[PDB]
Amino acid sequence: PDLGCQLYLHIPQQQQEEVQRLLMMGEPAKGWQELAGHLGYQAEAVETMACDQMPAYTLLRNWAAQEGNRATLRVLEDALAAIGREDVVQVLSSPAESSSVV
Repeated sequence: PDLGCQLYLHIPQQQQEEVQRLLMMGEPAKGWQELAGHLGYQAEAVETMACDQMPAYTLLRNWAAQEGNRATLRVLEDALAAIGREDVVQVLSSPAESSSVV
């Protein structure tokens, strides 16, 4: 049961890499530009991070680094959820374990 509160930004390496790979999944995105602009990223910025190899990590890093606020991963899950990305949310927020043997 949920009584306390799992780690949002302090998520486990498993969940961390899981999301990073998800965004860069083999499947071609269907709205990368709209995302960059929507977030408020300049053409120079989007092109900068894009050039790198780890855009997911660089994006979240530069974000919290530049913002230096108390913003958490929730900012991404929400900003993205607005587009209607439930698939990624399901893979990232998979269901818990069961009691039965199988």
